[PDB]
Amino acid sequence: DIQLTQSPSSLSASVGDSVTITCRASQGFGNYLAWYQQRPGKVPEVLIYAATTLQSGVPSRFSGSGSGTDFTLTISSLQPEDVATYYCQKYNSAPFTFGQGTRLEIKRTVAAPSVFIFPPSDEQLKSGTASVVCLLNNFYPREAKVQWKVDNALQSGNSQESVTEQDSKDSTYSLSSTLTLSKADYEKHKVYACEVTHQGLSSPVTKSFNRGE
Amino acid sequence: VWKDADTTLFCASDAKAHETEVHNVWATHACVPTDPNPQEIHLENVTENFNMWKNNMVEQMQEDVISLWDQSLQPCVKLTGGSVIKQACPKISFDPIPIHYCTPAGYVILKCNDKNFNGTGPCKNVSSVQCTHGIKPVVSTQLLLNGSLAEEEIIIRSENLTNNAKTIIVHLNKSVEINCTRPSNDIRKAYCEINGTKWNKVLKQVTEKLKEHFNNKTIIFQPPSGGDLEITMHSFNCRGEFFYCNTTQLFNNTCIKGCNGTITLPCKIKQIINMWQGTGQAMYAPPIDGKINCVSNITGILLTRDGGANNTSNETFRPGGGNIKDNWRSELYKYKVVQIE
Amino acid sequence: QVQLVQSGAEVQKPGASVKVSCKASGYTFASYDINWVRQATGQGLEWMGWMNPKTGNTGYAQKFQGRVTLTRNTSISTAYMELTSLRSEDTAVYYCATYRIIAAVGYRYFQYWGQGTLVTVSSASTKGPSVFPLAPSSGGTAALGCLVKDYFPEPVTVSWNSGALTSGVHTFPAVLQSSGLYSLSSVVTVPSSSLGTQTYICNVNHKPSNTKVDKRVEPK
Amino acid sequence: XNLHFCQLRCKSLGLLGRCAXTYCACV
Ligand SMILES: *[C@@H]1O[C@H](CO)[C@@H](O)[C@H](O)[C@H]1NC(C)=O
Ligand SMILES: *[C@@H]1O[C@H](CO)[C@@H](O)[C@H](O)[C@H]1NC(C)=O
Ligand SMILES: *[C@@H]1O[C@H](CO)[C@@H](O)[C@H](O)[C@H]1NC(C)=O
Ligand SMILES: *[C@@H]1O[C@H](CO)[C@@H](O)[C@H](O)[C@H]1NC(C)=O
Ligand SMILES: *[C@@H]1O[C@H](CO)[C@@H](O)[C@H](O)[C@H]1NC(C)=O
Ligand SMILES: *[C@@H]1O[C@H](CO)[C@@H](O)[C@H](O)[C@H]1NC(C)=O
Ligand SMILES: *[C@@H]1O[C@H](CO)[C@@H](O)[C@H](O)[C@H]1NC(C)=O
Ligand SMILES: *[C@@H]1O[C@H](CO)[C@@H](O)[C@H](O)[C@H]1NC(C)=O
Ligand SMILES: *[C@@H]1O[C@H](CO)[C@@H](O)[C@H](O)[C@H]1NC(C)=O
Ligand SMILES: *[C@@H]1O[C@H](CO)[C@@H](O)[C@H](O)[C@H]1NC(C)=O
Ligand SMILES: *[C@@H]1O[C@H](CO)[C@@H](O)[C@H](O)[C@H]1NC(C)=O
Ligand SMILES: *[C@@H]1O[C@H](CO)[C@@H](O)[C@H](O)[C@H]1NC(C)=O
Repeated sequence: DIQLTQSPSSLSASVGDSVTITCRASQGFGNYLAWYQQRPGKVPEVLIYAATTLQSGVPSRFSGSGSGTDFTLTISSLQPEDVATYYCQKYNSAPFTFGQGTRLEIKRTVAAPSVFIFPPSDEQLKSGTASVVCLLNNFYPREAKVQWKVDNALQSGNSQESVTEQDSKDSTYSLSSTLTLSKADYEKHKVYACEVTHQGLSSPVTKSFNRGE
Repeated sequence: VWKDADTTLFCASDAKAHETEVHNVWATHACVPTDPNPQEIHLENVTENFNMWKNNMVEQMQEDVISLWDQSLQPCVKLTGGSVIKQACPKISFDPIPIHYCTPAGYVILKCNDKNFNGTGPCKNVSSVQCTHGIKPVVSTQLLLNGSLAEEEIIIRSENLTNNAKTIIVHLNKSVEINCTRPSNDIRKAYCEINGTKWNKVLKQVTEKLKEHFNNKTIIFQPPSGGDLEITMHSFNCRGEFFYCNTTQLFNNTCIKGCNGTITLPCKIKQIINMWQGTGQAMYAPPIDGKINCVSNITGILLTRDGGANNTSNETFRPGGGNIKDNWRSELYKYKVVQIE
Repeated sequence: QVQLVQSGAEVQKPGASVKVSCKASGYTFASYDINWVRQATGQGLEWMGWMNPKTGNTGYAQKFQGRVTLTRNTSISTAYMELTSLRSEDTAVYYCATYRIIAAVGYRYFQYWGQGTLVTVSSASTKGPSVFPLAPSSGGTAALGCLVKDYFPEPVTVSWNSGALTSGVHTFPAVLQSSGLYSLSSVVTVPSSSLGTQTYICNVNHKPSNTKVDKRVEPK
Repeated sequence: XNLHFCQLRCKSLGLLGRCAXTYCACV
């Protein structure tokens, strides 16, 4: 028996907005339902227990309500800190089933990325491998394209990028594109440029260098 | 800290959703699964006030077993409040599975572990659970079957012993087998068998305990006075077919130095009965050539005291029943619902 | 007060068994059960099983019973967890958790969780995390980083100047490179003023190889 | 249960009527 259906499985609002997550059960189970917030790479932290009862040490803008087979966690005045994933769970007895989860992102003002570029130190050239790095800092939204130009020749399949989880304060990201080459290909060329395209930029912005300077 | 409350509980059971058994069927909804790790919490050295005869849990279980029966036992036609209804009556499988009663968050059930306790007053060994235990909703008259057992001595429960309009529950510390059979090759003719030697041991100690409550007064058993065959007969259930048992041969004042063994009492199926779910009568079909048989554990007797013992020196006792809440009272006595944070 | 400490991150091969631990403290390990939950690659929480220390009786979810075995040593206040016949699908983080500390019943919600133990099920072997430097050149303020490259498996803890530099630090999520090696880089922005004033050295640990590194990034 | 019905039907046997739940008892 006993199935929990948590919806939505994704949500997007702005700071100060009021959001609403919903848990729906097969049959009743005496309101033994707890609400957990798992912040990006953190541990779960029980916000709400006993369906509606607030756990001390968490803000009062978090509330649980409903009874029987219809429950709802409402975040009244949303804040940047709350960027996390929320799960409903039953705890009347085993099996302490979890919900499917609810990723919550935050809409905010378009923030432009700071671009920085790092050439590989001699250490890695001794290893016999070049690795160049391109960095975007405190930008929003997540949509960001980074082009690599070796002697102003467009590259593909060399680079791999990665982004941070949405910041708990400025609700921004930071992408790191990284161009992996061989020492051989590093010595045959001079100009290494990474060209970012963010909507916070008027037009495509490059930061570049020449090897040996 | 905590406080008496009358909340709405929920039921839990080890039902199987595939089986078309009435009990499994009804308990597959209305109930949740079952706690595989029931947390008992011994209340340090507390003392609380129980009252098995003002227990709301009995009314909630009464409603549950009501709604089990008259939604899953198909009556050919029912006659009650000035109306008559028609339905189909398909024969079904029938075996009562244990039902646990459970408090919602914000409440707990206090439990009495007093080995000898008669469901009224102080407890001392107070415990706390979030769910009761395996209580089979066995509906019977004169004899309680497949129920709990007094850990130590025989206990005698009554809301008021001096009021003889109140029922007496006697709770046995000894199970007793009762083998009831509806053979193949009369149609409606059943019979029931009970180890007479074993049985008379129990009764002897039951009369001894009953004597303890009544200043060494001579203890007499007499067949029931009058009324609906449902109370004058030990009327229970078997594979959906309602038996009716003549217990006169059972409460035998003589057989108490020689006597004998295998006690055989008549018993018979009925197609028309009086519903215990409400004041009315109910039409049902006969069986089909099966060797209908149930073994049951005797765990208690429903009794009634007379009122000509203001004279004499002997107190008479007659088989009882009909108040089906009392069946539920015989298993829910040690529990009471309490409200915490 | 109450605290739960799991084992170190591990790696096994398609079917090999894994034994995670969970050392509790701050409460009488007797009275309270220990529960095991796991989080896969880009999935939610999945309760695995419950274990009672006073009795040793255990129950599991239908998806896991037959493969999970929970044991206990009352003396060291340590619950154990054991998984057999693994798959690429079983690559996940495993937490132990336990209920709120109270006498009353009806409080079996997980208040206290472990730090989590990453368990990589893969036909790879533990490699060294070759750390290089990323020096400033300067972007408006400073910008310097550690490039931890070409290792296996996750995680890799990264502190800056032994957990003194936090604000402006951005540990990225490690990317599995083509070679089959999780490559990761951590960076930090600080006022350009302090580029010669204050030293900037990063402190990398990779438990699966017990091998820890400290590299000074020199503004070259 | 019919109480008055039960009281009369028990009086048939010179006994008083009591409801035993939804049933009739005579003493
Ligand atoms: C109370 O409960 C049970 C009796 O059923 C027993 O195990 C326990 O020792 C008792 N404790 C006290 C203090 O009576
Ligand atoms: C019920 O038990 C209490 C003690 O808890 C006792 O005082 C009372 O006399 C008992 N009632 C009967 C009818 O025996
Ligand atoms: C059961 O109770 C009776 C009287 O209360 C006692 O004589 C007997 O020894 C008890 N225990 C049994 C039969 O196990
Ligand atoms: C006599 O009758 C009353 C009926 O109210 C009964 O309760 C009581 O036990 C008897 N009392 C005496 C003193 O004979
Ligand atoms: C017990 O029953 C008698 C007889 O009906 C009644 O008069 C007496 O008041 C009752 N006692 C209590 C405590 O209700
Ligand atoms: C009930 O009867 C069964 C026979 O199947 C027996 O095994 C069991 O011990 C009895 N239980 C009680 C409570 O009498
Ligand atoms: C009950 O009696 C019948 C024969 O009348 C036979 O099945 C068997 O002896 C008894 N059954 C059980 C289960 O004891
Ligand atoms: C009846 O009970 C007695 C006492 O335990 C036992 O010895 C005997 O075997 C039983 N009789 C039958 C026929 O089972
Ligand atoms: C029980 O059987 C005896 C015959 O031995 C008879 O006197 C009595 O009327 C029967 N009782 C009922 C209620 O059928
Ligand atoms: C009661 O015992 C007597 C022995 O005096 C014998 O007729 C038989 O065993 C029983 N009779 C009835 C009617 O129960
Ligand atoms: C009592 O339990 C037995 C199994 O021990 C079962 O077959 C029987 O149907 C139960 N009694 C009733 C009245 O259902
Ligand atoms: C607990 O672990 C220790 C190892 O430090 C061992 O000596 C002891 O026997 C263990 N106890 C049990 C019950 O496994």
